[PDB]
Amino acid sequence: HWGYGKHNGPEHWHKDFPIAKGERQSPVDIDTHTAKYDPSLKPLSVSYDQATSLRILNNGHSFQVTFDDSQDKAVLKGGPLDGTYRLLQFHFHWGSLDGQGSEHTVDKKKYAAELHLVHWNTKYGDVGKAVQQPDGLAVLGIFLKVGSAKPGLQKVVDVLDSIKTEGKSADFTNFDPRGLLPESLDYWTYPGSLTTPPLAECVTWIVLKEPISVSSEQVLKFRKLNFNGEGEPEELMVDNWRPAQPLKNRQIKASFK
Ligand SMILES: Cc1ccccc1-c1ccc(S(N)(=O)=O)cc1
Ligand SMILES: [Zn+2]
Repeated sequence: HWGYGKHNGPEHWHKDFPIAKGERQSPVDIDTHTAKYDPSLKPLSVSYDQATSLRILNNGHSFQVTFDDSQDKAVLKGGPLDGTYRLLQFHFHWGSLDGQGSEHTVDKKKYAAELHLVHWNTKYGDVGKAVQQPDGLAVLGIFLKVGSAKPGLQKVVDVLDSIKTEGKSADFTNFDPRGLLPESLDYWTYPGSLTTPPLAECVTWIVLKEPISVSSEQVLKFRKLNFNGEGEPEELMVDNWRPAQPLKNRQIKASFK
């Protein structure tokens, strides 16, 4: 059904998911001169020391690394958030060439890729319930530019050949997501949505100002993945990003001056 091609891509999604044309859709362009510095915003608290990664999976739209979210082991707190959000999974969006791939943009600039660390609010008990609430999820977004390699990404890229096609998964234990984070936790924040179906308007977005650098060899491995299942015509998993959506009645706030 839905995907990123001409006949099933972002321009078509509203037919099955009418909230695609809603009031708080993501991603958006971050206009840095219009974002308001908010001195009342707290530093982000990222507590990933006890993270337990479980599996890595090709779901036909990205690859994701899933974590044990049955306890408060890897949590996001502080920043614009009230309460505690458990890390469920991370995944990426990327392009066919380095000049596109990110979902959020910064002054209309596109990065080569964007990492999403997906967390849900423990007050709702499970992610399915959280997706039905306006403060249900917090997604930490991190831009990728191409240059030097990111050592903490290498364990991920080295197993991608084992999950080439839709439906494949593998053990992916003892992965430390702290190795994917930039130095600074300075961020922009705004109320938005999931960027893939169901496009639910349940996300507090926290987008880091500082990109991480990854090497061309690392991104090339992303681009060898397939949208298709094994045995179906090969279609490279590239350009799996939704473009910027209308900001409408929203304010983007900055944690930094
Ligand atoms: C939370 C969720 C539940 C069921 C199906 C898809 C999702 C999901 C999670 C994260 C994103 S994003 N790309 O906004 O980080 C999109 C959908
Ligand atoms: Zn995403």
